[PDB]
Amino acid sequence: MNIVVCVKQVPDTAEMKIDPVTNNLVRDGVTNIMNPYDQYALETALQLKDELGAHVTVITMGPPHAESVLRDCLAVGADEAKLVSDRAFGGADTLATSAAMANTIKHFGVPDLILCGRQAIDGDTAQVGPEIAEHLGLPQVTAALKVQVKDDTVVVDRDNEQMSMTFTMKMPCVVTVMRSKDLRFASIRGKMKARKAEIPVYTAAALEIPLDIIGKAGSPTQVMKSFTPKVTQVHGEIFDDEDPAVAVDKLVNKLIEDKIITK
Amino acid sequence: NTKGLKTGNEKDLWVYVEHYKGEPVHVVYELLGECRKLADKCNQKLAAVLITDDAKDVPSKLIARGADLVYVCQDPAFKYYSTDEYTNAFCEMIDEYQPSSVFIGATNDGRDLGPRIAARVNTGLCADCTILDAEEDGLIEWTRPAAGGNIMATILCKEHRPQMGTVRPKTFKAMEPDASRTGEVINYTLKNHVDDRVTCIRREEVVSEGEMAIDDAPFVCSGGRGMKAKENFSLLYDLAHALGGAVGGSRAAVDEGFIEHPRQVGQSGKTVTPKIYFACGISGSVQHKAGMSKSDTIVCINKDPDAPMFEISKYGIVGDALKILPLLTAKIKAFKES
Ligand SMILES: Cc1cc2nc3c(=O)[nH]c(=O)nc-3n(C[C@H](O)[C@H](O)[C@H](O)COP(=O)(O)OP(=O)(O)OC[C@H]3O[C@@H](n4cnc5c(N)ncnc54)[C@H](O)[C@@H]3O)c2cc1C
Ligand SMILES: Cc1cc2nc3c(=O)[nH]c(=O)nc-3n(C[C@H](O)[C@H](O)[C@H](O)COP(=O)(O)OP(=O)(O)OC[C@H]3O[C@@H](n4cnc5c(N)ncnc54)[C@H](O)[C@@H]3O)c2cc1C
Ligand SMILES: [Cl-]
Repeated sequence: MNIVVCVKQVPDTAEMKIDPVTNNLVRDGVTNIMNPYDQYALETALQLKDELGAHVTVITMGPPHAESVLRDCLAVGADEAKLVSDRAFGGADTLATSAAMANTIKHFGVPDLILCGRQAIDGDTAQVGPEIAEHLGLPQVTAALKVQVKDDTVVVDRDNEQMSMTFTMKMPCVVTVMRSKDLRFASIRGKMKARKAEIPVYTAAALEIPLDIIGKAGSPTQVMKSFTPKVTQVHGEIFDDEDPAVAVDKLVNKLIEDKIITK
Repeated sequence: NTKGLKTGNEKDLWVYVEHYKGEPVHVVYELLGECRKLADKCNQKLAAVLITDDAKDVPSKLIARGADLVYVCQDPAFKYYSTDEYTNAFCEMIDEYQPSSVFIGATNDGRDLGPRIAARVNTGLCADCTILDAEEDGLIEWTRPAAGGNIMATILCKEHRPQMGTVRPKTFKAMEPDASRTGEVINYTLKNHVDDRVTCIRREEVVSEGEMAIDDAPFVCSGGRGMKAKENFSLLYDLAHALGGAVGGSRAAVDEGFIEHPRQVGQSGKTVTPKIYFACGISGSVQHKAGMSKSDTIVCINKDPDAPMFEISKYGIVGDALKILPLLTAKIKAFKES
């Protein structure tokens, strides 16, 4: 079986902090990483490779420096990597990004399974995987909690707010991944074989993707403005008495007086 | 090229009727309240779109909650949400009636649905929005958190139609039902049936007979890795029972086997906005805080005075949750009696 994992390099937005005193955005420890939900998607592909012998290709639409993410993928055992890089793809919304990715995937031949993260932690739209699936006319299951393959079918656990569910579909299909075990470790050997690999770089012209469907030109939406939201500082009343019975008395009498706990 | 480009003749704001046990989920009513204001701003109608096996008396409730129009597409295949069935039915109605904008609650399934529709129609979609406005001409201004809530973006879909967004639940207020409102039910017959390519082989209710779900609980009593053992969750059940609340946990709690995934709070689980969230042995990772930071009051019980969760907690105790909980629960119970 052939698997394509769509991976995205992102700033580590989990490291961003708005200071509630200044309302300023602090970026201490923010570096570019592999999108964590993409690390789950990749680890899932790798588990299927271990189990069944699958061929795993990772593809990203990013600037040149996004190459490092592809290297990290190869370093943990992905078979092949492709970098889709051209300023013509820049400025893309999720429609334009999915159009580029869907057309890239088709060009090389649609695999048996396409895995995406549930969302990217920068945009946080959770739109690209289902949009890819629609562009390619394939069935989807979003927000996988577990993924298995049984013959020619993919078996996916997914919840909603009321129900815990399991679905099956025939390959070729698209799954977006909410969770898997943490992506496996890349050894020194792994990283060296990755460093030596050829990673082709594809322009829009090389892939014959029309310019008007990609980048800004292919984007129905446009970000008009962005801002750091205000964060109201909370001035907590925190009791740290030795005797937990004392701390609890204080806490409860305050919750009572402040109308938090009622009769 | 030109797919999805505006005709200029599009009109009305549509709200997707997500339903369970036949009945709209509350985010539907939230969106009808907000979108009622937007539709009035641009002098267009507000429509609810109901794809179901059995409309029951639901169109009446949708009208009472602000809808001028209710589009109904009924078929047995629609009993449960499915990407393939609902995307088809929703897109046939967009094609037929040509709305200006569409609004989908950013629930698990809404987040599945929205991007399928947007790509099928070839239009713009803004995700999990928290602030909405409209120009007199019907152009919707979508504002949303990005980057884990660290950046807000204000976005426009200027030329493609309908202008689409998913909208964060528990953000906007519903209107009180108004028995005196009037509206029009339009029954839409499917032109082309489809086969669902996705088969459900297991569908289990996460909440038991008459028990409380975290999703809608006025109080949430939540445990992390600092609860130490699964059996110690009984402490949280005791506190929930004293309050009339529900029990939740961190992803670490799920991983340690303390709780099942449907009680997980955070960006990969549920977002809850209870009157109180008791955070017990939970550090307050950003991924957890994503799911509970809009709780009215947060009470933190944690051994580590530098736990990030204290940062956002109006009240708390530095100490051992295993000693503090049963004293807290007793004291609350005493107050509530006789
Ligand atoms: C602040 C901000 C707000 C934005 N809001 C919107 C908006 O509401 N609507 C919108 O249409 N666009 C928005 N964008 C643009 C958007 O971030 C990009 O189009 C991005 O390429 C994809 O969407 P995302 O980051 O939400 O990823 P998601 O849709 O969350 O990504 C889902 C999955 O798709 C795959 N994928 C995403 N990007 C790539 C990539 N470049 N290469 C390979 N695979 C990938 C990965 O598997 C990923 O985990 C916004 C950008 C900014 C900076
Ligand atoms: C992509 C991604 C998505 C994620 N999604 C989510 C999600 O949806 N929800 C989620 O919760 N996390 C999520 N996480 C995980 C998150 O990063 C943390 O690992 C997790 O929230 C930590 O859970 P915790 O606070 O229970 O445990 P820890 O961080 O290990 O904290 C345990 C706490 O217990 C305290 N403690 C110890 N003993 C006691 C005692 N006797 N009494 C009181 N306190 C005590 C300690 O002081 C500490 O503060 C995600 C992470 C990634 C990377
Ligand atoms: Cl399709």
